[PDB]
Amino acid sequence: MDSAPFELFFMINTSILLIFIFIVLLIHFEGWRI
Amino acid sequence: MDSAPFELFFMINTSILLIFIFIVLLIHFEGWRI
Amino acid sequence: MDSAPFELFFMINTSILLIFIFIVLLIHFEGWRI
Repeated sequence: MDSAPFELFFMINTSILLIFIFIVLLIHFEGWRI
Repeated sequence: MDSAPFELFFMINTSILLIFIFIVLLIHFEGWRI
Repeated sequence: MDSAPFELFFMINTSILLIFIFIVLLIHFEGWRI
């Protein structure tokens, strides 16, 4: 009945996750299908 | 000889992952692959 | 002056991420670059 601490964890994570997830996807399509 | 606690870990993990993996992928293709 | 608990966090996190990131790249090269 409390998502105070869990929120931050999911927040900070989303950053590093989105960064790698997006970064990888970008390159993969930026010309990584040699 | 007990995978009670280990099960949940693998459950919540695969879930959160599959969510972002699919969700992020959907958007990236829905018009976010700039 | 203690990175005991912080280490695991960075470990489990990097792991799950590296897994999805690598896994994707693997397949793409395993025969998904049609």
